[PDB]
Amino acid sequence: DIVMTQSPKFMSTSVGDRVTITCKASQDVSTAVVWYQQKPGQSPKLLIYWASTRHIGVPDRFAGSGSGTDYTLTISSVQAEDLALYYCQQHYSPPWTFGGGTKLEIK
Amino acid sequence: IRDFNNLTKGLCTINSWHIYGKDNAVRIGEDSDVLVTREPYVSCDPDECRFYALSQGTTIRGKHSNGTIHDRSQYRALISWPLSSPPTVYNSRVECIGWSSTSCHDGKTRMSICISGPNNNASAVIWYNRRPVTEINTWARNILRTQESECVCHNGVCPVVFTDGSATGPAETRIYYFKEGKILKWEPLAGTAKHIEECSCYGERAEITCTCRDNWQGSNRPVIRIDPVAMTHTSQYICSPVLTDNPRPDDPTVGKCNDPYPGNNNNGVKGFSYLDGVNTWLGRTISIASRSGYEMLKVPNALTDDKSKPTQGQTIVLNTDWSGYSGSFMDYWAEGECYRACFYVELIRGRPKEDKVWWTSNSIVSMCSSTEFLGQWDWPDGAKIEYFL
Amino acid sequence: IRDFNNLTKGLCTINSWHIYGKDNAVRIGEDSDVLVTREPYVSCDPDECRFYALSQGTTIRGKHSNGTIHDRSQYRALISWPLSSPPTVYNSRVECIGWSSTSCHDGKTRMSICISGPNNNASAVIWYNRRPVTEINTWARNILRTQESECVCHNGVCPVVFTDGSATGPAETRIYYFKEGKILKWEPLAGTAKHIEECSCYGERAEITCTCRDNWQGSNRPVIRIDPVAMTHTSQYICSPVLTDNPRPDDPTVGKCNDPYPGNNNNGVKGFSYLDGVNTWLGRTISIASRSGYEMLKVPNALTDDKSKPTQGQTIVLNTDWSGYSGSFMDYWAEGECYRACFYVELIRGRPKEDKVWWTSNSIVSMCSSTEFLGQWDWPDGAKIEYFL
Amino acid sequence: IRDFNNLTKGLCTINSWHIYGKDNAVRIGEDSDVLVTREPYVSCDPDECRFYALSQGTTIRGKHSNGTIHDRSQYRALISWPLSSPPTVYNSRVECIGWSSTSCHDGKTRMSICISGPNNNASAVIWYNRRPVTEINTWARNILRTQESECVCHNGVCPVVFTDGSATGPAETRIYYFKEGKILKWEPLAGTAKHIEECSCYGERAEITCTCRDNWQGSNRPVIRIDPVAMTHTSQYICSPVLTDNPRPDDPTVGKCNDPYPGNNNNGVKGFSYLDGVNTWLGRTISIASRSGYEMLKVPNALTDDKSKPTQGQTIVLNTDWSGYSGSFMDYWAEGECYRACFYVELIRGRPKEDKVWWTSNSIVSMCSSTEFLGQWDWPDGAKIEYFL
Ligand SMILES: *[C@@H]1O[C@H](CO)[C@@H](O[C@@H]2O[C@H](CO)[C@@H](O[C@@H]3O[C@H](CO)[C@@H](O)[C@H](O[C@H]4O[C@H](CO)[C@@H](O)[C@H](O)[C@@H]4O[C@H]4O[C@H](CO)[C@@H](O)[C@H](O)[C@@H]4O[C@H]4O[C@H](CO)[C@@H](O)[C@H](O)[C@@H]4O)[C@@H]3O)[C@H](O)[C@H]2NC(C)=O)[C@H](O)[C@H]1NC(C)=O
Ligand SMILES: *[C@@H]1O[C@H](CO)[C@@H](O[C@@H]2O[C@H](CO)[C@@H](O[C@@H]3O[C@H](CO)[C@@H](O)[C@H](O[C@H]4O[C@H](CO)[C@@H](O)[C@H](O)[C@@H]4O[C@H]4O[C@H](CO)[C@@H](O)[C@H](O)[C@@H]4O[C@H]4O[C@H](CO)[C@@H](O)[C@H](O)[C@@H]4O)[C@@H]3O)[C@H](O)[C@H]2NC(C)=O)[C@H](O)[C@H]1NC(C)=O
Ligand SMILES: *[C@@H]1O[C@H](CO)[C@@H](O[C@@H]2O[C@H](CO)[C@@H](O[C@@H]3O[C@H](CO)[C@@H](O)[C@H](O[C@H]4O[C@H](CO)[C@@H](O)[C@H](O)[C@@H]4O[C@H]4O[C@H](CO)[C@@H](O)[C@H](O)[C@@H]4O[C@H]4O[C@H](CO)[C@@H](O)[C@H](O)[C@@H]4O)[C@@H]3O)[C@H](O)[C@H]2NC(C)=O)[C@H](O)[C@H]1NC(C)=O
Ligand SMILES: *[C@@H]1O[C@H](CO)[C@@H](O[C@@H]2O[C@H](CO)[C@@H](O)[C@H](O)[C@H]2NC(C)=O)[C@H](O)[C@H]1NC(C)=O
Ligand SMILES: *[C@@H]1O[C@H](CO)[C@@H](O[C@@H]2O[C@H](CO)[C@@H](O)[C@H](O)[C@H]2NC(C)=O)[C@H](O)[C@H]1NC(C)=O
Ligand SMILES: *[C@@H]1O[C@H](CO)[C@@H](O[C@@H]2O[C@H](CO)[C@@H](O)[C@H](O)[C@H]2NC(C)=O)[C@H](O)[C@H]1NC(C)=O
Ligand SMILES: *[C@@H]1O[C@H](CO)[C@@H](O)[C@H](O)[C@H]1NC(C)=O
Ligand SMILES: *[C@@H]1O[C@H](CO)[C@@H](O)[C@H](O)[C@H]1NC(C)=O
Ligand SMILES: *[C@@H]1O[C@H](CO)[C@@H](O)[C@H](O)[C@H]1NC(C)=O
Ligand SMILES: [Ca+2]
Ligand SMILES: [Ca+2]
Ligand SMILES: [Ca+2]
Repeated sequence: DIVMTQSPKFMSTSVGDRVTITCKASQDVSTAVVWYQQKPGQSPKLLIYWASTRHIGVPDRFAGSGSGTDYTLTISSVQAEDLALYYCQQHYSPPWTFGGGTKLEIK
Repeated sequence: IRDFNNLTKGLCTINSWHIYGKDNAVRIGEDSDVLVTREPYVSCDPDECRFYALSQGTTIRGKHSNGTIHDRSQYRALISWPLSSPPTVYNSRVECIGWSSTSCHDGKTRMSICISGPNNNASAVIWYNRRPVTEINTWARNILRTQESECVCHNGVCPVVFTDGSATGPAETRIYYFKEGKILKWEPLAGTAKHIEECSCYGERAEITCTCRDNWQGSNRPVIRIDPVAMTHTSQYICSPVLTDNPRPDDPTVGKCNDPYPGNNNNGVKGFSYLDGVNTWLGRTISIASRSGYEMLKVPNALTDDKSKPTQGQTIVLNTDWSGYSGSFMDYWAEGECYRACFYVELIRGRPKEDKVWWTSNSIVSMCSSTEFLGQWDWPDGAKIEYFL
Repeated sequence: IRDFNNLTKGLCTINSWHIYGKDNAVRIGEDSDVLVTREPYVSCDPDECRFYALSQGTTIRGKHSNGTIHDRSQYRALISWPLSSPPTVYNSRVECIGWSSTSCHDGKTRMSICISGPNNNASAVIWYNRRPVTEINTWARNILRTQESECVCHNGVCPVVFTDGSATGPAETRIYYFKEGKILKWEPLAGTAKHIEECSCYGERAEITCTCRDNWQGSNRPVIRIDPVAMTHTSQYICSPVLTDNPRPDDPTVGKCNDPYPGNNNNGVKGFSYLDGVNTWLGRTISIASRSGYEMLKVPNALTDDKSKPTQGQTIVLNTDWSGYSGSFMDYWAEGECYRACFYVELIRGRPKEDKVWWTSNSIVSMCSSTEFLGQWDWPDGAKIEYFL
Repeated sequence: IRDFNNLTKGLCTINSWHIYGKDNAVRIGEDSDVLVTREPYVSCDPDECRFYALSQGTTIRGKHSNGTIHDRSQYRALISWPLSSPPTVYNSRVECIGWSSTSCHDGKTRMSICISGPNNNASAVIWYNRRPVTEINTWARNILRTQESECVCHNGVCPVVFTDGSATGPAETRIYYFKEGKILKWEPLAGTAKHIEECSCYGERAEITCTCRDNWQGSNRPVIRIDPVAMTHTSQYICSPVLTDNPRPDDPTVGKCNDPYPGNNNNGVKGFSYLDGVNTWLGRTISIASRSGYEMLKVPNALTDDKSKPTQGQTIVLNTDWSGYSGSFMDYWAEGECYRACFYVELIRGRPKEDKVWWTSNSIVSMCSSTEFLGQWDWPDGAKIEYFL
């Protein structure tokens, strides 16, 4: 099963600033990494897939990157409302495994 | 025929699609001596049409099918067999040895080119009338590649597009003009395209159209139009917002004619199109992220108008079913007023998505074009990955 | 053609080698009804080229493949099948029954000779246009043997070299000249050679060259050049220090033209060479002790100059991979200025070295010559002796 | 040819025998989709020679091979396939449906007759150019039977010998003369013979010779000589003391020309002979009680002189090996001064003698005649009844 690992699990950035959330698969997963966002007490929203393709209508301030086993989501100009849990998923071969979710505190 | 072929006709009115060929190769290969293939295609002789495809040198069931997800090796070989029969050990003809091919027939006999080699020191050998005539050693030294479907010839001359270089960035793509196996000339890729892979080509009214693959930045497909007579070409993109490569960004309102459309870098899937003014039809997978489903869309003027959204469509493979590579072909010797347009859809079964098994084979589906409006059906590969366990 | 063939051309400039044919027979035979063969070769008709080889009368997988290390029996038979397809039960044509063969086509139709018998009372029968015409009973009564690869014909006349006698010492080698199945004459081996086995032969400019095997004392190979027109021949050795037989003593600084080069008595392996002045290329296994690896070396003037060391080379089978028998062949009917030189390399898998299994089959690799400098790749049989357990 | 055949030659000097064809069918059928057959034979077209044999409708290995010792059923069918390839599911041509056959080619195309039916109500249908032309319903109502090997045609006319009646006593044997499928006439058996089964026939110098089987009382074989031109025949026995049927009484000093030779009633085995004056050769199993071994004997004038003992011989199948049915055939279209005489030997493996298995198949061995004295070898079917367990 490919294990996706996220560390740390809590992150704090200021408003208007930037955060980078690292995710890490345990084998080369060929950029087949999806990032979901789960706004406090709501569903996940698919933010990006294939490491950097933004889904329909997430604002270009959410940028992802990666190769191999190391991927990262960057948020720039952090809105007070980006406070949520961010989750990486793997989308290469079954089963679709997730990462622990990183909580983003606003400072 | 006993005479070169000239593309004297134009395409017929494409109003719907009728199934032309079905393989069922993986379903029958669970209990028959079937070959593991991929990169399939279809080409016609004056005489007959056949399924072509790159063998992996093993049967689905044999223990050496394990690890056939790897694209190139010395066990691969361009093979060929009857329309709609599976690619069986006992009925496949080996056309040449290599891991990239293209094959076409010029009216008199056929040209097959198989590329082989280590990635840094590969060579192309051009077979003509089943004997090696010309060979072309690498030029940029990192994986020399070519068409993956039939080429098109006008009066002896067959343009074949080759890329050598990186699939992540600028690569050396050259258009070669052969006639009867010998190289008549070659020029380098010219035009607004930014990267070229696996060009699907068809030919009408003395001109050759190739929808290729932009692997570096493209999600819209780049198009090469080659004058076979004057031995020149140009390259632009498909303007239409109806993006057809895969994976892709979601389709926009307005698109990009002279540049790659942004969103999914370092990826694609070989694909095709029929560009004929109002009678333009495009095909993409149904999924934006994966090779599942395959559908055809009539998008009048998609080459040139950059807000062309589809007016008629047709579901070929269901989105809950797998697809893969597609490419154009026509039976240039069939009787009539015009060219019946046709294509094929590789159906990839196996690793990586269905990794319960260790092989990757594929099945093939073919359809040609009807002037009628025939009703539609979906066409699944059909095997159950659970009976191979 | 519908006319005898005359070797009117000379060899083309041999600058590198391009793969012509690949079998993958053992890999596919782990799950297909494939025949156990050995002593393979390739011959061309006007029409097509085919893989020929001595069947053992069983499939790799069938329980009667056990003990196919034995060379001769009444279950062996010269069989033939499509270029690069495996030698399948359902696509092999039996050419004749025996345990030593040679086969060639004279422009009009083909000659196949299969030798059969107990070692002390064997007979050759010469098939012409698929019917037995002539037969030749033994002359020295201890294993009558012949070529093991295609013969060459000029204007109806085909010299075929036969040895009858001991492989450990003086044996009765005679050159027979057939025309259309009937014996036109035969002479005994004349020249400085000391023992003759398994001559690989090719033909250019009305003359026939045969690199054979010295089983008694030779580690350098003996060469017979036959005038097909005058029906005479001569035999000398390959002067070059680049020893090509196997097992061999390590190569010297200066070698021996008119005598066997000392060091490994009562052994060899069938082998070939292209002797053309500067354009001479030789091939030997890479290992001096065993049949592992196979490589090609350009050694200008190796026939005549006795200090010729190689100037260019090409690795064909890797030294960590098995090889076996090699032999020359050309497509004499292919179009052009000259003869494209080609050869084959038997790939012996099985007993005795890989005795975890009880069969001995082999695979085949073929390459022809390019004027280009194409880059190189190694070409492994490819099967894992562990999936047959 | 595109013209009827006339037997214009005489037999060639028969001095020894050279192997012409080997099947290895049972050995390969232990791991290939091979058919269970029996009653094999060989016939030649102008074009090619082929192995013919009565299929049982199953593969050796398939579970429906069980109980194929029974001779007749509705699953039997005359099938045909390439010289020396096994009778594979994928390469057999069904010639017609039945449990007794005969097949010959008249120069223009071929006649095949398959007999079918329950024993008391059977019918013959005569196929010509692969379409049923004539049919002949039974006449004595207890198992209508025929040749079991190729027939011989002169100028369109092919005599075919049929027996209908009891194999234990007087039966209605009639000689039918067909031309192109239609019956030209038929007469009843006339002469000193006492019972006729399974006539092996060959043809020379405008006359047809048939060595048959006396099932009622004969241990010497009865001979029918048919004038194809005048449409008459006669029947006598082989005078020679060298008894050739099987089982047989031990051979006497003096024999019986115009009567059956006493000793083994209600039995035989189909068999053949080449009757040509000094150049007469006969063949019998080596065992007097069983179908083991098969040998050829030159017995000058064996037809006519009743003390002819053999002067030269040749061991074909070893007495520690199984044999079965034999029959004559020649390639009437082969080039030359004369007819190369040939025969075949069915090799019955299975039940009843080797009842560890429940099938009965057989293998085939063929030999033709050499003017030379070629040395001899024995030719075993070759399979081990123990690998099928
Ligand atoms: C008997 O058979 C006949 C003949 O087949 C049947 O009639 C045919 O039936 C078809 C289905 O009804 C019909 O096709 C449709 O035609 C319309 C035009 O009128 C066309 O727009 C449709 O295509 C869109 O919708 C399909 C799904 O239905 C999508 O898969 C397709 O991609 C098109 O939508 C996507 O792309 C468009 C262009 O950019 C966007 O506008 C749209 O937003 C959408 O985009 C999203 O998804 C994309 C990928 O899925 C993604 O990339 C993108 O980013 C967005 O997120 C469809 O083709 C035929 O025209 C019709 N033909 C005839 C002659 O009638 C008949 O029903 C059958 N009868 C019975 C009884 O069953
Ligand atoms: C892309 O492909 C091209 C084309 O293939 C590549 O270039 C080619 O690459 C080849 C390897 O670099 C090169 O071949 C070599 O050519 C030299 C001449 O310059 C030749 O001497 C070499 O052959 C000797 O060495 C090889 C191993 O490298 C041995 O296997 C061979 O037997 C030769 O050595 C043995 O025999 C010699 C003659 O007697 C002795 O002098 C020597 O001592 C040695 O003998 C010992 O070993 C013997 C058995 O192994 C034993 O019997 C004996 O007793 C001794 O103990 C070699 O062939 C091509 O010329 C070159 N061609 C071109 C056009 O460039 C290119 O690199 C590729 N590019 C990339 C990026 O990979
Ligand atoms: C290389 O190959 C050549 C060519 O093949 C070899 O030479 C050939 O070798 C043969 C064996 O030496 C030889 O055949 C023999 O020829 C004699 C005539 O000279 C012939 O009589 C022999 O046949 C009898 O003996 C064999 C066994 O050897 C029996 O199987 C056969 O049936 C014959 O005997 C039986 O029938 C006879 C006729 O009625 C009776 O006289 C005799 O009593 C016996 O009858 C009993 O057994 C019968 C059944 O087995 C039974 O029914 C009966 O009731 C009795 O009980 C034999 O064919 C070739 O002539 C010879 N050819 C040439 C050109 O040389 C050469 O040796 C090989 N070289 C090497 C180095 O191996
Ligand atoms: C061939 O397939 C087998 C299973 O069919 C593969 O098995 C795995 O091999 C790796 C080592 O490379 C082990 O870590 C796994 O635990 C193996 N699993 C099993 C079920 O044995 C094998 O990798 C494949 N490839 C080769 C080259 O043998
Ligand atoms: C056929 O193969 C088997 C195994 O597949 C061989 O088996 C050996 O036979 C010898 C006797 O000849 C015994 O001493 C060994 O112990 C056997 N080993 C096994 C695993 O059974 C056999 O020799 C081969 N040949 C024949 C002719 O059967
Ligand atoms: C088919 O073969 C089987 C075994 O392969 C035969 O089995 C015997 O059948 C008889 C009844 O007809 C029993 O008395 C025996 O004890 C059976 N033996 C076994 C091992 O089962 C069977 O007769 C054959 N024929 C048919 C028609 O099934
Ligand atoms: C093919 O086309 C060329 C140029 O259009 C023409 O001159 C030639 O005669 C044509 N030949 C055939 C067979 O159509
Ligand atoms: C073949 O060669 C002979 C002698 O060189 C010559 O006389 C003959 O006419 C030639 N025939 C052909 C078909 O080349
Ligand atoms: C065949 O034989 C008949 C009678 O002997 C003869 O009249 C006829 O012309 C011959 N035909 C052929 C093709 O030999
Ligand atoms: Ca792309
Ligand atoms: Ca030696
Ligand atoms: Ca009897």
